[PDB]
Amino acid sequence: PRYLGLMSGTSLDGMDIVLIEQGDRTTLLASHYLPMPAGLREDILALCVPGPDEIARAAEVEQRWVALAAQGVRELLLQQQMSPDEVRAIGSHGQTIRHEPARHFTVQIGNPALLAELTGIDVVADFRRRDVAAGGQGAPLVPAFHQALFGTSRAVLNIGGFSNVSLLSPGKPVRGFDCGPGNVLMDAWIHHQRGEHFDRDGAWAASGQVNHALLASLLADEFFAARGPKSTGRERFNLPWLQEHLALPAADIQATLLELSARSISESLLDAQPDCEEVLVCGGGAFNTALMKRLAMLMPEARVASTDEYGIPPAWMEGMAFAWLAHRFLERLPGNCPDVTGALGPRTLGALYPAG
Amino acid sequence: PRYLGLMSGTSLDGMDIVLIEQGDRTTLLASHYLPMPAGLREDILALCVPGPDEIARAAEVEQRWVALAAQGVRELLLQQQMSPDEVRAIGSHGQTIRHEPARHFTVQIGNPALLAELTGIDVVADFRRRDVAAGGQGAPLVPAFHQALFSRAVLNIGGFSNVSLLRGFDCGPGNVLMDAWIHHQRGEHFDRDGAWAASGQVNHALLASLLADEFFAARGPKSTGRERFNLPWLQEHLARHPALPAADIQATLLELSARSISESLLDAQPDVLVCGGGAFNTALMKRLAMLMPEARVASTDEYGIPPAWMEGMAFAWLAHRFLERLPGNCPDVTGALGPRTLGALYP
Ligand SMILES: Nc1ncnc2c1ncn2[C@@H]1O[C@H](COP(=O)(O)OP(=O)(O)O)[C@@H](O)[C@H]1O
Ligand SMILES: Nc1ncnc2c1ncn2[C@@H]1O[C@H](COP(=O)(O)OP(=O)(O)O)[C@@H](O)[C@H]1O
Repeated sequence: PRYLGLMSGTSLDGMDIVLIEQGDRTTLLASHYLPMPAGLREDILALCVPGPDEIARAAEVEQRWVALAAQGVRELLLQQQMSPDEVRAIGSHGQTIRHEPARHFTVQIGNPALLAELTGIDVVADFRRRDVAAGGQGAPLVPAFHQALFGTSRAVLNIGGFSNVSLLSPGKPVRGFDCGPGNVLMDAWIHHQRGEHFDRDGAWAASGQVNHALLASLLADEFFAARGPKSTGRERFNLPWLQEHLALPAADIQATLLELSARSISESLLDAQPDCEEVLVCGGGAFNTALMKRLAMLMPEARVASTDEYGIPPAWMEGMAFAWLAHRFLERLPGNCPDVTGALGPRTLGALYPAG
Repeated sequence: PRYLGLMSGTSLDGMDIVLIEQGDRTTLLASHYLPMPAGLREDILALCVPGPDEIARAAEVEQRWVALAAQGVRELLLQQQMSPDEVRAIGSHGQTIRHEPARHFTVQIGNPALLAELTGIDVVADFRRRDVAAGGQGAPLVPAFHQALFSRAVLNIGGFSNVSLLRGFDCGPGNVLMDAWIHHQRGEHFDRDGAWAASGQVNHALLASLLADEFFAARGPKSTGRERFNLPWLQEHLARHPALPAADIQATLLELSARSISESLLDAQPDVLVCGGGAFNTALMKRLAMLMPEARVASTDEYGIPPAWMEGMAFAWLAHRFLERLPGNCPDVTGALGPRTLGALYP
């Protein structure tokens, strides 16, 4: 059947909507991007830390997030000349505002009932919560999808705000984990500094020089040393965390942050899978040519290429994964990988809000 | 099939678990009550008003609420000699911590994913949200159930009172103020048999001042909660007159619930089945019988259903309705645009 995938990751660049055909295989039929309005992006970031009146605030931000999503869904369907009745379901990741697997909770907003009401399409949402309930990290969730798409020893690497890898070693459980920062700090820094939203092509970082004293200080953070099932978010790597370390030319700090993402990816990758022959890059980090060059030279044993070479545009991989999870829900097939998340075992992920 | 109903209303007395058989009819197979721990009750009440760190706090309270719930489900099933696999699904109402239909939102916590994980039974939850999305109040939800079960008025008296005219709406305070007052005063949780209220005398100046509140004058689809009727609201009214005997304020609160129920009821249907814990307030039951002399005022016990478990039964029933893809709201009770499938499935 046909599924919609609705993604809005921690970078807050915008909302991704994908349409896939699912049968034997997964095929991208169409994609649709709606940029995040500055007001909504800042209100979401404001919910990402503890604060007052969060229940009412989150409910109001939620309404706006869903209105935007449903707008995107309607535009996409009209542009593809298809009615809502041709889509089996929407896989909605929602919007994470708090991810605390050490406190056994993760909070994704995105009023799926209102999404069902606005779209006329069944919604599958709230994927991470069952994995956490079964003792897991609730992240990463893409590995089951990466395996189904690309399961030779391959690593599939997502570089969004944070980086995560899916290690596909034949005759083993799928393994994976969040490597650490992807674009999050490089975004945070060029925003604190130049007001910008990201460092295009990594050209600002390229103009700088790595500071080895800063780099080693950042690498020595406790998260990097941990092995196996691990996840992170805006809770650990953020601007106030960088400044605590900084306490030097701005461009140099930017070069150093790019290196931190390159190094924390290679070392966590090659440690867990030295035989890695192939590294498939997805997410918006795949477009950072500077970062892509550093990854190719820190893992010389493997070919470092974007998923575009293998038939999937790197920007839509995550959205495709969430549409795919709606299908898994509806077929009653497990969505997590217990050895990625550390959950007790395989679980059906999500809940169904029917259009009715 | 067999369904579990999980209810924990606004009074926070405890958690109700019911087992029903559903086919042609709805039959109560078993019930199970777990009192609310004082710690958990107070932390829930603390989430019922704006405050700091609510997302983390609500998530932690939720974990405890669901652990308790699952504990009750397991005890009940063991005691009835049945495995989780004989139950089709759990209908979970969750716990309301904020209901604001005028702001188009209602917030019921109760981590259904964790409830499914702990029980091994499919969970249907988050019933009110779709009705609110379709422009409704998201309350009351019991009228579709009352209609399937039973010119009658079916009257639930929990923290708040609602009636199903066989249309419906929340009449106003049930036990909420009488509970709030005997707790502010005597530390107690409720006024047993309404014996404290019975020992007092109604103050007509206070009563008329309370009845003149804007909510009572409104007609048709309306809902309320701890947001409107609460202790700080009563005290605001008590300040106008000088000191007044506590028992007399209690008698007056009981009268306010009796009057707001009769007048809203008889207005909308001049031509009465009592459920909820208010059915056990004999003092209130006596005043209701004398304020509506046209009708027989009896508890649902006379009609085959224990008044304490009616709401839990309603939510087990709503799980069935979800699974059969049948509407769960009554558009003319809630003011939603039309019939909707209520809830979401956590398998
Ligand atoms: N042309 C580009 N050059 C360098 N970086 C880019 C480019 N395009 C996107 N990015 C980076 O990728 C990020 C967004 O990628 P995305 O996969 O959507 O992450 P997320 O799902 O967490 O929002 C942007 O914030 C930006 O840092
Ligand atoms: N024996 C009793 N005497 C007087 N009031 C009672 C008695 N038993 C229960 N109640 C009232 O019923 C309330 C709880 O009933 P309930 O139907 O569960 O409402 P809710 O949905 O708000 O939890 C108590 O707080 C109390 O006021």
